Amino acid sequence: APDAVFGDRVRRFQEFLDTFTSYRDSVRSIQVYNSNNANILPHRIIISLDDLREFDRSFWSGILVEPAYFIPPAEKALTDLADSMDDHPWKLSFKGSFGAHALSPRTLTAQHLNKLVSVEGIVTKTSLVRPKLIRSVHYAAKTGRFHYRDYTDATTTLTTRIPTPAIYPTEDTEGNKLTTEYGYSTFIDHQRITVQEMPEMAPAGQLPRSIDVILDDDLVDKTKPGDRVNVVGVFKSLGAGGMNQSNSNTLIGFKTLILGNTVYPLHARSTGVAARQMLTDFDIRNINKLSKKKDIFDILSQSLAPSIYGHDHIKKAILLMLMGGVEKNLENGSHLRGDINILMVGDPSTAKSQLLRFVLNTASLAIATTGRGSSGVGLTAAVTTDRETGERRLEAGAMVLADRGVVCIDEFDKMTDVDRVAIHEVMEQQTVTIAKAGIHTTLNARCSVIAAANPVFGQYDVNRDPHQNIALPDSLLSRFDLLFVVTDDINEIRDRSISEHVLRTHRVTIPFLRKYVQYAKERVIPQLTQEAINVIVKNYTDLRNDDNTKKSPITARTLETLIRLATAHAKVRLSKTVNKVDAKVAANLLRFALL
Amino acid sequence: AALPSIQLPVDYNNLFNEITDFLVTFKQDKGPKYMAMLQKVANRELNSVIIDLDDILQYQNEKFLQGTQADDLVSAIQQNANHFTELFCRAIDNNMPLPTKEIDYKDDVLDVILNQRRLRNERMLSDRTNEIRSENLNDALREVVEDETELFPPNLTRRYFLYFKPLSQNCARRYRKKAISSKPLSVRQIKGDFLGQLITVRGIITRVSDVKPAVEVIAYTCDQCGYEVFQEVNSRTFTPLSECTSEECSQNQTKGQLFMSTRASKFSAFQECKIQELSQQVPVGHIPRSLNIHVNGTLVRSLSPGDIVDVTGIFLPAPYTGFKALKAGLLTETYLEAQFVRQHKKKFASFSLTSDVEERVMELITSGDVYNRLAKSIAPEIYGNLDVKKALLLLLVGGVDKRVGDGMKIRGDINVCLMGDPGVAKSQLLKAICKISPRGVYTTGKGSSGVGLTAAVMKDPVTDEMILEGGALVLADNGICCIDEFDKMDESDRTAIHEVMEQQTISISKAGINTTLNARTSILAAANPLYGRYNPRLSPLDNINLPAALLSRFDILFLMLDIPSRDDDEKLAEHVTYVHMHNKQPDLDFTPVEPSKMREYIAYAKTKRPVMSEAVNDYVVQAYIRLRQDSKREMDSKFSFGQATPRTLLGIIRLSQALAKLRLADMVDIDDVEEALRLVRVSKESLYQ
DNA sequence: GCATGCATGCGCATGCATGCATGCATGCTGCATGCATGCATGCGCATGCATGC
DNA sequence: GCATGCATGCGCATGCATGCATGCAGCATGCATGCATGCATGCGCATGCATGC
Ligand SMILES: Nc1ncnc2c1ncn2[C@@H]1O[C@H](COP(=O)(O)OP(=O)(O)O)[C@@H](O)[C@H]1O
Ligand SMILES: Nc1ncnc2c1ncn2[C@@H]1O[C@H](COP(=O)(O)OP(=O)(O)O)[C@@H](O)[C@H]1O
Ligand SMILES: [Mg+2]
Ligand SMILES: [Mg+2]
Ligand SMILES: [Zn+2]
Repeated sequence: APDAVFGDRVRRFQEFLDTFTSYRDSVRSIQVYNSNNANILPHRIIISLDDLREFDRSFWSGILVEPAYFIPPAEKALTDLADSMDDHPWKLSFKGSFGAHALSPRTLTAQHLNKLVSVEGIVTKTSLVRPKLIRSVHYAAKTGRFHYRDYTDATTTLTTRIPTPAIYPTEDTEGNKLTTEYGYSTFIDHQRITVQEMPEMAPAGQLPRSIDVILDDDLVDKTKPGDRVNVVGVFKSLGAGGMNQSNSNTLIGFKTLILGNTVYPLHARSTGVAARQMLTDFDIRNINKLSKKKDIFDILSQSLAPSIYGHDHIKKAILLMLMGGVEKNLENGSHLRGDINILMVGDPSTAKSQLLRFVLNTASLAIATTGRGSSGVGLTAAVTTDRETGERRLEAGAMVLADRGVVCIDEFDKMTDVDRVAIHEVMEQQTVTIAKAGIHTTLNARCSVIAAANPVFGQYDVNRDPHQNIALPDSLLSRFDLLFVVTDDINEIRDRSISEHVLRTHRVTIPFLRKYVQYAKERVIPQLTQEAINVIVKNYTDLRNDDNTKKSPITARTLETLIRLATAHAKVRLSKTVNKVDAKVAANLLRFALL
Repeated sequence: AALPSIQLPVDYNNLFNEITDFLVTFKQDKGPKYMAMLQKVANRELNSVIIDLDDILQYQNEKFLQGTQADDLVSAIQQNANHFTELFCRAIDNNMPLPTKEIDYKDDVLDVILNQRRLRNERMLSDRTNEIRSENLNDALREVVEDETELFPPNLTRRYFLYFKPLSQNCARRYRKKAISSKPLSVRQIKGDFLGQLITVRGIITRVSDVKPAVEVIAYTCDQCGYEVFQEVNSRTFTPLSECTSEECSQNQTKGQLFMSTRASKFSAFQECKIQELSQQVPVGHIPRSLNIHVNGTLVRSLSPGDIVDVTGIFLPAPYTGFKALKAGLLTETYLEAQFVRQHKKKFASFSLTSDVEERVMELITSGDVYNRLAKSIAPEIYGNLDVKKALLLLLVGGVDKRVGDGMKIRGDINVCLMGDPGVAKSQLLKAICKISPRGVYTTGKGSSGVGLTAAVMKDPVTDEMILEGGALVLADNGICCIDEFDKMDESDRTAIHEVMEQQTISISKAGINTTLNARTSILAAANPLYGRYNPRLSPLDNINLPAALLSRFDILFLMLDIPSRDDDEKLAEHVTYVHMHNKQPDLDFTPVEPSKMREYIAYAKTKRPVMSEAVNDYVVQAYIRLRQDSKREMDSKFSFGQATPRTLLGIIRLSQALAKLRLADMVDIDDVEEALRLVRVSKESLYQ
């Protein structure tokens, strides 16, 4: 029967929705979209705990400490408003500051039970998404009537209820047989996941702690194993901890878990979740303005790692790799590469690792590897495991995870042949092929590479040809688009200047660079122009038919490199076509790297 | 009250009447189509009925355009497909014509049993009518007869299977509809909202299970009363009956013990297959998922591992089977029940001549220049490389296999090896050939090793028996096996390839396995020189890591070097950069033939078996003698990959046979041997510049 | 170019979660039995009225 | 007015529905075990690769 407290709380939350008028228009917009486009959006909105705090402290504290009594009223109020506005029940999500209620799996204890929490950690294992039967529909042949039944369980409501275990009907009330109508019944999706303490926060040498989270319906496949995640929900207990009946055993306790309602993926370094930033109109105006200047390439280049001295061409190359070219798919099924790769051979104090770590810190999706750090199955995802359902599966590796991203390799020359043959296919065909006992598949590995290497004799030697100084297979070098050699020669003026620079440090910002790169990579796709065609053809012919001794060989890969660099420079320019200047810049950079 | 009632806009009597009208009325643009099908079924020449929804939509539109009313049968079947199977069965059982052929000693046992059952039914009905009339106590008489008499239900008298096939996009687009049943989906996209519908899935088959009998209705017999008892089964397990339940034994005091009789029981042929996502369907940074398909009836053995297909079926639920402690409510598992299969690439064995295929083949032949036209269409985005493309086409067509008697055997398949400098597009040709072939497989070095090739021992989930799962070499049987980075492999894989090229088999003698596999497949390998680029200052056998004999066992061994030349570089750069500006090749005076027509023509050509005359034999022996004399002097100078041997003669014969087959002729000619020798000579021109 | 250590897959022995049945001793609950009580009746006697006389 | 026979109300035994408990014997059930199966683990051997002489 009706309750007075429930109605009072419903009225108070309706007043709350009245004072703040963003959620009303959010609901209107969702309904408008669903009407016009028929894809269907789920019926849900997000509320800010901060606004609730300014509005009504008692209601705020009730939701924080007594969700089982205050949230269903709020959902009913929202549903009533939604049903009143328009010409499924609606659900709620929470954001803002949770104060002392923001915890981790290690610091979540029995004193937080029945309260709304927000946990952070790493996803370790998900489950198979299964349907759950809610309403069945049947048919009787002797009467021509349709019947139905409803089903419920303990996890579909926050408050405890008296069980009503109804049986599955096979007969009629008069004895006639029934027929199931699978198309007219109703099923809902269901999943269960596990969250652990983050590897970068848990104490060292200690076994970790984890907690289970249950999701339903429209939050069923929003994350994958290995992600950094933030889950907000209600920490709840179920059943009887061996209390009903005798149950002499006392070791077990009360089963506990989280009935989740909000899931947020978080970006970190060296992880599979990519960074994205919301772009406002001020940002777009500023970007489209800066696009019109003539030294834009120079400004964007000098911004990369401004604490390092010189290496301007390597900065330009890193920017070009960040932007990238365009990949082509022919109807027959052929694929043409569009990524850019960079290699660096240099002296042992040339700031190679600093630039490498800069790329790791500024790329939206990057993974850091070292020469002997990862090998075998750790790079190509060639490891196999299996579920407790019986099936065997694969799990992603370094380059499989970094699809559509970049990979940083340090101490490149310390690798072996077994993994170099593996990375050949990644660097050219951009695919990984696995053929083990019970598996035959092909995984996409479209990623770019930047690496740093050491000379054979510790320091680069000008008295010998490059082959004795690099000592790497020619077929491997052919797959690197650009190769740079850096040497430190003592010079009084250069040493002085670098000295004042290093002393200055010891006593365009990056976010705008990230926004610029994201917009450029998402919006513009240029096309080839005949002028650039002629320029690149001339340059390729000249390079292929010259007597100069180079740092790397010359093949058709060089021609494709020229096209890729030209297209990436045009992408930087925000132009929809490639001009002569982009081709000339690509040719100049390639010539400088080669000579 | 408990179990309330609900109202739906679905009337089944109307749909039954519509089904009968369609089954008795439809005309194909001769009597009714389905009536002829049913007559053939009655005469015991058909086992399966296929119901096409295009016919239903055409019938509906025909009824509409002339004014009268009609119901939407297509959508009703689509949304609730599992209920209409029995409606169609019942409608069909009401119209089947009498058999016009007598049952003789050369019929199946099932037909004999069904006919006996029908005769017994009629006899019981007549006996009951006679007794009732003799009692002295005609619609009423037949009604009372029907009330008091048992029979054999219709399901125990059927002999056919019924399947549906979806609405094609063409019919819906012409009639202005949205064919939901034939919009391909990945396993990811199939959610719980699609349960109970008829849907189509696109994927690649990974596993198939052996055919076994699945019992539908069990049969028992009672010596006490003489009745036959039937027990329906629709679960994964069942409990056999113990004591008789017939009216006579039920009413008496002493009941009889039932005994199971396998011959009267109803069985079904069952298979279960797994289907996996294609690469292009998987999202960024994810792993592909799978799905389960059930196949029953005459549709079994229509799926083999490694096939990219579009399966049609009804999406249905099943009981939960996970851990008990992780069950929250009434959870279920999903599976697909197969109704129709289509392949993305047709097999050669299933070839058949017909007007449609014959017209296309005749057009291709009339266009003239079949040889070069087919050769130039292989990977048209690659400039040059015409000779290697001709060799690849010949590898696609193959030679003639010879049975000499006394158990001897001569291969007919041709092996080709490409070996050249970096950046010459070997991998592109490997991949294109793998894509053209209907049973092609692609492998690269260390990724596939050990049981990745050959096969391994595992246990079947469905059945409780041990099996062998084939590797790369067994999956491409009667196809092309492409191997990249041929020189970087391990010794065991090299030995396996060695044996496969030798005698089309793989022998394994290890713990728990002692058997011989079938490896009737062709090899297409790629390799690199030992020091990167080729070094013309060293002997040819010192530039490669493979043994000389292994190289000798290839019919064609191509050398591809990269000598800079300011002229040809211009043409290559123009071709590549044009290919990047547009999506097509630059040539305009020549049109490439699409893969389906190439596959059709090769399938037609493969049926030929040209024979060898005597003058061609004289020419062949003379050429062999001359070439063998020449080769020894070259190999003494340490300037030959290998001395000529009888395998060279066998390769010449095979290539001549392949060219003859391409020409669609029953005899060999001198020009074919000329072309074979021309190819085998031009194979090594890179070594004399 | 030849010999040696190392780390990577085959070939297994062995412990342990899950899940189902079975003889038995346990604990509960209907039930036959013991019983008290207050209401209804079967009936005989003492009183007042009706009918001769 | 005087004497008899019948209704009538008072007084005493006795049967019977109600409603409570109590010792006991029967019956369904939780429990100790009895066991099969499928999975993972740790434990060596055969060996292909990298390193030094
Ligand atoms: N060009 C440079 N500009 C500024 N600092 C430099 C430069 N080269 C070297 N350094 C300094 O020297 C150190 C070199 O470290 P690292 O990046 O490991 O060099 P490498 O990898 O070449 O050994 C850095 O800490 C850096 O601060
Ligand atoms: N003759 C050619 N025509 C067109 N493109 C070529 C040609 N040769 C090489 N290429 C290009 O160069 C690249 C060579 O890489 P790949 O296909 O692995 O061959 P390889 O393994 O011989 O280097 C390819 O992406 C291809 O597009
Ligand atoms: Mg460094
Ligand atoms: Mg290659
Ligand atoms: Zn019987």
